[PDB]
Amino acid sequence: MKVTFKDVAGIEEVKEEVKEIIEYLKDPVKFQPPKGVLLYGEPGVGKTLLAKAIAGEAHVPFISVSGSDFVEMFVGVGAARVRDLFETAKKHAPCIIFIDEIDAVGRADEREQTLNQLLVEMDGFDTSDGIIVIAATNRPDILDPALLRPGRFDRQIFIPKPDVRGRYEILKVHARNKKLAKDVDLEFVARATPGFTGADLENLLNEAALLAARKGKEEITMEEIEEALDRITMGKGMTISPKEKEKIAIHEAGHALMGLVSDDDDKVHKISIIPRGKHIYDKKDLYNKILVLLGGRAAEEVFFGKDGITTGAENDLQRATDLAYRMVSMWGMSDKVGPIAIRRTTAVDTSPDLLREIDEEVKRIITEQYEKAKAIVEEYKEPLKAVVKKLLEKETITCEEFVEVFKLYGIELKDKCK
Amino acid sequence: GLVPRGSHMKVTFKDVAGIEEVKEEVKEIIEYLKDPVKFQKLGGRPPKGVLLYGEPGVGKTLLAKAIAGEAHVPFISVSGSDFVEMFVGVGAARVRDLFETAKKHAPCIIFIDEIDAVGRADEREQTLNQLLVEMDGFDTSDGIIVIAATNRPDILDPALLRPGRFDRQIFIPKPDVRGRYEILKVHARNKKLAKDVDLEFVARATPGFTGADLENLLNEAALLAARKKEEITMEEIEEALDRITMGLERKGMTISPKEKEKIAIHEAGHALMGLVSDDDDKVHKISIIPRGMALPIEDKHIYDKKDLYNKILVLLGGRAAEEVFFGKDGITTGAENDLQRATDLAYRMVSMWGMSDKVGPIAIRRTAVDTSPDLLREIDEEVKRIITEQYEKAKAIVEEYKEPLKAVVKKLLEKETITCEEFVEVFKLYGIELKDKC
Amino acid sequence: GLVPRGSHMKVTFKDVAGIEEVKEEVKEIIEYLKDPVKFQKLGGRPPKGVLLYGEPGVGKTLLAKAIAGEAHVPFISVSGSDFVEMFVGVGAARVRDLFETAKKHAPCIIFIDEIDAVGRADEREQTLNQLLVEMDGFDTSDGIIVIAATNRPDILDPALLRPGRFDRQIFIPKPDVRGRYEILKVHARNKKLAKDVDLEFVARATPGFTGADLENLLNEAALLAARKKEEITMEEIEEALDRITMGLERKGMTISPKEKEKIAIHEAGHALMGLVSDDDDKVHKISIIPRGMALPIEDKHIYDKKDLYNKILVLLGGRAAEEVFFGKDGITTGAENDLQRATDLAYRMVSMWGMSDKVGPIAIRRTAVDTSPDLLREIDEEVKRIITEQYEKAKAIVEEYKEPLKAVVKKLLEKETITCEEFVEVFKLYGIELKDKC
Amino acid sequence: MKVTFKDVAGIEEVKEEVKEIIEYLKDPVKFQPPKGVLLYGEPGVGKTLLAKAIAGEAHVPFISVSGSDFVEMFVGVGAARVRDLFETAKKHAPCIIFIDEIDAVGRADEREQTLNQLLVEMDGFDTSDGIIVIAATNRPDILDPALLRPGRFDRQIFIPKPDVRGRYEILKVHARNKKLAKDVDLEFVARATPGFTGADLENLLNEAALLAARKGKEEITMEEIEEALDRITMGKGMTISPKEKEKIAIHEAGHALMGLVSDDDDKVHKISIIPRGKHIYDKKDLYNKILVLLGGRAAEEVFFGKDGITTGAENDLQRATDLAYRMVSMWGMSDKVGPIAIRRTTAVDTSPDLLREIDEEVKRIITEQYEKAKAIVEEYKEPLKAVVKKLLEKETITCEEFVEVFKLYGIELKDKCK
Ligand SMILES: Nc1ncnc2c1ncn2[C@@H]1O[C@H](COP(=O)(O)OP(=O)(O)O)[C@@H](O)[C@H]1O
Ligand SMILES: Nc1ncnc2c1ncn2[C@@H]1O[C@H](COP(=O)(O)OP(=O)(O)O)[C@@H](O)[C@H]1O
Ligand SMILES: Nc1ncnc2c1ncn2[C@@H]1O[C@H](COP(=O)(O)OP(=O)(O)O)[C@@H](O)[C@H]1O
Ligand SMILES: Nc1ncnc2c1ncn2[C@@H]1O[C@H](COP(=O)(O)OP(=O)(O)O)[C@@H](O)[C@H]1O
Ligand SMILES: [Zn+2]
Ligand SMILES: [Zn+2]
Ligand SMILES: [Zn+2]
Ligand SMILES: [Zn+2]
Repeated sequence: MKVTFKDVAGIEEVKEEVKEIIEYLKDPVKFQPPKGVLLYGEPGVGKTLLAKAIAGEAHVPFISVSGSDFVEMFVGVGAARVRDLFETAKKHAPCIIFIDEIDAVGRADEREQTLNQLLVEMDGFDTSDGIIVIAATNRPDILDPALLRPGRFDRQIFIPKPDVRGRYEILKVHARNKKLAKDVDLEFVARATPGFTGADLENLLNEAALLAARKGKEEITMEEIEEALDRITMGKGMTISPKEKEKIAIHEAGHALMGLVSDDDDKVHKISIIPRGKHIYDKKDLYNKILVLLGGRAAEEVFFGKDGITTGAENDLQRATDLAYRMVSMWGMSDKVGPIAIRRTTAVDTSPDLLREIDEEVKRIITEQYEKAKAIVEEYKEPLKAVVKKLLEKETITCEEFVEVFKLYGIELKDKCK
Repeated sequence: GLVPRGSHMKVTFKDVAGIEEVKEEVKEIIEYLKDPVKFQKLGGRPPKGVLLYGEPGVGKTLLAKAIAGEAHVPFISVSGSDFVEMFVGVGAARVRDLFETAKKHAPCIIFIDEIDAVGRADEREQTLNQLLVEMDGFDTSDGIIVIAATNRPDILDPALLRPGRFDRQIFIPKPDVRGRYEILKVHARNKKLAKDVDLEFVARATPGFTGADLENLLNEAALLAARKKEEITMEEIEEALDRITMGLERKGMTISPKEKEKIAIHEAGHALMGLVSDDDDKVHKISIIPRGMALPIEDKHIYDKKDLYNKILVLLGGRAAEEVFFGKDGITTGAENDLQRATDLAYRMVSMWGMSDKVGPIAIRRTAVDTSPDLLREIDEEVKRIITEQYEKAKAIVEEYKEPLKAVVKKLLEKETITCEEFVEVFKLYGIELKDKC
Repeated sequence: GLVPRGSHMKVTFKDVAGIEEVKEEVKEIIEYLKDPVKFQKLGGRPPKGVLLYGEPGVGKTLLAKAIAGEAHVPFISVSGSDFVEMFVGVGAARVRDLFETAKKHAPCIIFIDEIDAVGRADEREQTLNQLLVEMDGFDTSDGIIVIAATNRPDILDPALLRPGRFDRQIFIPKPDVRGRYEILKVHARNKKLAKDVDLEFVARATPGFTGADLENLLNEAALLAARKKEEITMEEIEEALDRITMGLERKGMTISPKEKEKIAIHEAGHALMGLVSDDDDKVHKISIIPRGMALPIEDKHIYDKKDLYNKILVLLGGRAAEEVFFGKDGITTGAENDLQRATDLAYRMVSMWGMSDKVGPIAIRRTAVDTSPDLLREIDEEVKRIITEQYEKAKAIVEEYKEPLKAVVKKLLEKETITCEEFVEVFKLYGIELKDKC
Repeated sequence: MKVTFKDVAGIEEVKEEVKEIIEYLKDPVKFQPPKGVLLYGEPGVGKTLLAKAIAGEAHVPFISVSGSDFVEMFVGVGAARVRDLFETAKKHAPCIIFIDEIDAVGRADEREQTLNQLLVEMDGFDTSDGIIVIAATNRPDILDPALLRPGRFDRQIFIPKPDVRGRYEILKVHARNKKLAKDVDLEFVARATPGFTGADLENLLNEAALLAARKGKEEITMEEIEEALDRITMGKGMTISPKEKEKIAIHEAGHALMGLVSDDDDKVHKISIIPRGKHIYDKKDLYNKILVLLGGRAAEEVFFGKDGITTGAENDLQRATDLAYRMVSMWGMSDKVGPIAIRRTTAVDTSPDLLREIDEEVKRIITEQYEKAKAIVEEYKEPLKAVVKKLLEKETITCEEFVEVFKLYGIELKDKCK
């Protein structure tokens, strides 16, 4: 029932980020200031596991609760439950309140009261009390922004799906209890499970142990590992085909290329075939953000043609369009429309002609930037092929490695590496 | 100490008929119940809960009892409907008492019929919480298995299906003609019928029947014989069958032969599209028996325009076959579902994924943020273009292969279920080679 | 009798820096606390409650303590967050006990930090009611003053601001470069730094910092010196400043120099429009420091078409300056708010006030009572006409005065804040006379 | 803590109107029949003060409550609170129930139950019980009409902002407690605070006393009065500029002129530069009501041109348009549209062509009447200037004074004076 960082694998950056929280929990008054922390990511990537590991590293109790227990209760219950949860946590401090499925309470009627109670409690406890609240969710896109205001979950962390190195380390962690054979190559398993989560890998090793026992053996052999993987694939886990890997690699490479070419100030992050996940900007910065967002799809079209574009661009595309709309309907960055602003569902009833103008202008912006991105990808198609080769091999490369590959072709790129 | 005491079962796989696949699926559970320590020897965690869902009378409880008997372990049965009167009130037991009584008799099976009675979306809530607590907490390592059963899986509290508690579901389908035949044989053992009857005819004559219905037919025939002379004859079977089938045709859904033909053509069109497409998934078995129940883009992570076009094609295959075989006046409402999905998919391609050239790479997350009528008109025109293009393609494909499809439809109306491989063979007998997607 | 006992404060206006206007505003309260009977000699009722709001670390609690020390009166402090554990439960005090303890020590100050903890829009409700009852009921004539503080004034229960209870609010803004310099001086007294440092550079290098941040910087420098030799040098200050500024730039909003230039141009355009308009209100000071927080036609009773046109002009001034200085690609999202208001205003002029000739004197109270598309088209066309007309006018005005505006922007990026009079002087140095609206 | 009519100033008409209620409260059975009374007006005009004065004149207790205390309560509380309020009032009868912010409960979900409870209680108590319910509100335009049905608040009274005479009398009332100097001219203060409310005047005298004390004096002098007024104006109270006064005077004069010229039966009220605030009609009566409503704006345009029209017409204009709509969509008073009736949000989905016809016809009606009003104002521009001069001087004149000024120009006007 004890958990520590030894049981978590493949997220060294997150461990570094939460080292401060662990130091705080070990001795709060000495440290003093994070209040709340949000963990978001697909199911089975280790959010609850990470919270429990943080709790165990500081040798503090771990209070686990779900939004589901608060959401469905009769009228007036959920708020008193939140308040009593915080009081019981205060009494056992120092401790951690873990709230899984925080989206169940924090969407953007009765749930509203419970949400407000949560906000009150988050703001009320001083740092002297010695509590840290960790929330977890699969749906960060539908969260009430109030939850992220300073003092309330003012620090968010993404837990990504594991790459090959992460998958290998996870397989090591979960192999420890099981008595595997010498022949098994967990590295091969890692390279054979792109798109798996830590939970998927646990289930794979467990099914392999089950099949081994069913065959009366005493050691788990590559036979059973491959059998379990084939079982799951043939009809829980979803694996990425090599063709899919190539498509994703090209999309992400186009994204990074646009990031590294645009006349912007945003820093380009690492390139990986794992899916990705309040300031002032000017018209040009926004055009270039759109460009970056359209880069992956532009690469898809340049390499595979109009019939090869994929759903992987979905997110990106939406954001791009959304941005264009804000540029036209909220920020008056269109000449044809002018410096008029309507949207905040809008507030005033708009005529159809004006909506048609807004739509036409959004299409103009998006298609212009899309042609720009397609042209850029065409110009640098060969260094991009090089990057994609390195990417399909290692599954992930650094922005610095991207720049290096590109200068190998006599191309100097902007120093935007994060 | 109010919970019923567990008892062994006098039922085994010999008493179940027509679901060999389900038997394969539960072989793992039976091996575990025969020897838990062997399973856990390598720290391999086994399954805790298992949900059986299917129409009433298809053999869910029978399957649970048969599993219990194959391992020679006790079988503790309780009904979800009884839970409130069982585990709520002064003097009444608690759910924990059920699980502990099972632990003492371990290895054994706890069977919960009508689990939906407690786990839909009050006191029943208290009982449900007790059950969930026990499922998450209780150390099942001793070798007990919880099997839940329900006829209404569409109204199950998703909390019941979270990992660790009933995280494994199994569908028990209605028996096809061979399955009905085997069930009739199984229940004939006790009745000792007369010589003249050939049960295969009874099977072929009862599409859409469940094992329970065949039981009731044979028992009514034996009763009529007793009321009539030591021997059960075709006369009495035909009388009982006419009675039950007439009584059921009104309330309920019976498979008319015309309905059977329509269904066969629809499913054959689906399968044909699946087997002709360039880049698709693997084709499953073809059958006029419903293939599941509640509890279309999730087989892969990303899809490309071609994969989505081909998915649309498949979805339109059934209607295309209907039109080719029966003409524009013979298309049916059975395609309803399919059609919707197809159209829905097309919409996503145009308004969400920017896979239309005319529309462009614009994306509208969904539902709509005040869109001009011109844009909606463009989206609709493009959706209609895609759908009609794929529909003409599918109609052409069916036209090309109309004769081998007629062959498949005949084999299907006969056997009620065929394999993808049999499909390929029927097609090879017409000098037509199909891709090995089976 | 659980409430904390009141104690005098060792803080006065000498310890507060960079908010001389707030000091003027609270001079009345300090005079009252020095001698209540003098105030009430002519039956002049004084203020009861005072709300201080501003970003965290700008000196709200410091200001309250300084007011308490200037009058030499006790200072009773309590946190809103503590109220529930303070005034709720068996044995716990009551809010009345706080107010009466203050009355006995009168004249004094009750300071309630984080008043938002109790007064947002349960037991906290009970405590809030107790506080309100005391605010309305208690005879403060003895000379006690309640000062509330909050960082989140946008979520305050408006009941807290009704007349008689916290009916007076004061904003404490972030310090400009001069204010930061004075704060650094204040906190230098205790630290005795080395000779080489010129704190003015540190001030200029810390836009958007609060007094607390400057405190933390100087204390970290003194700590590093101790860990390093009796003297604090530029080396250690630069190290600490780099540390804190790097750590803050990520989470939070820091003022880049480009951001500072954009903000300066925006605010300068606002002020220029204000100073050029024919019939407007008086122009306030120009500064790149935010000028308020939550808790555009209310300065007069009635407005005419010209006044509204000029208000629109002002609202569009910032964006017009942005475009003139940076071109169509340099306009920014900072104008967002402004733009909305402008457009909103135009709409009211057309659909609510009948100030359009093309539309006529028709009025649609708001939102809409089934209006034909033709009418919405006319309203939109007229709104666009108004907004673009005023925007071209504003762009022309900025073009005409681009050089003196560059001068103002330079002075602004230097000092971070300037007066309307300094604006007029900068403009007079270019042979341009502006109206005396200061 | 005692209040009477001596503490209220500048509303003799309201005191006359409530004399009957005071007689009722002094001896209810002898009198017998008003049940409820609504006071509406801008904040700080003395609604609560008037209620307390009524309570004190009859020597009866005064039960004060706010809608705000009823509105926010958990489900099922507000109705039991209303019922218990009426029971406690019945026990202490004769008394007054005063409900401030009656709009908080009486708008047009859970609040609905409390509102119904209020209605039940209003209807249930007979006149024998001896209670009077006085409601107060700033937003009479959003009140549920059920509150005004006979037997429930069947008498409404508007409390207007004080004119110069009212402001002077209020300054007298509030000066009594303060020890002013001989030099102070409260009449000058009155003429210097157009658009002030009684509360604004109280605050002015109080700030003046504060400044006097701060300067160590013993008497409040014009210095302090002017200083306090300058303080409030320079950065609580809103004063009307003389240009604003001229605009308002012209608007109100146009209103009155239309009232006195139209072929109607409605009576014209007094003319004042203070803002203003179930029968059968025929098409002509409605056209003339529209005309009157458009008179103020028409005068504004005639005197100051298209760039001088003001927001003061807002109310008027809206009503006019609303009326036109009812004439076209509800009463079939348009030939082009016909005797069709749709609106009661309408009930049946209407085609766009018909909505365009309705809008075009409404515009026709409004513009016709607006040209009519502009022409009338042009014809009588000089007598109107005379009225405006008298109005800027006295701030208020009677309809009879209006007619007199006009006959001084050889113009006989209809005897519509109220
Ligand atoms: N990064 C990881 N490292 C080690 N184990 C993991 C990781 N991710 C998932 N797991 C395993 O998968 C299972 C699910 O983890 P959990 O944290 O509950 O998922 P989530 O928090 O995303 O709901 C756990 O049993 C855990 O051991
Ligand atoms: N597939 C089958 N094979 C053999 N017998 C069956 C089958 N399905 C149903 N039966 C018979 O029908 C009866 C009903 O089975 P049961 O499992 O109780 O129904 P359900 O699972 O729908 O509640 C049993 O007596 C059983 O012997
Ligand atoms: N304007 C200022 N002048 C001098 N010192 C300041 C100023 N603002 C903040 N400080 C210092 O920063 C610290 C925080 O002040 P405090 O009033 O507690 O913050 P807040 O009011 O935001 O809660 C105090 O120790 C104070 O000395
Ligand atoms: N007509 C008036 N005569 C005398 N005093 C007035 C008048 N109007 C307002 N006041 C003063 O203004 C303050 C607010 O009065 P109140 O009746 O509470 O306003 P309302 O009823 O409009 O909310 C009171 O203290 C009162 O003395
Ligand atoms: Zn992308
Ligand atoms: Zn189908
Ligand atoms: Zn602005
Ligand atoms: Zn008017």
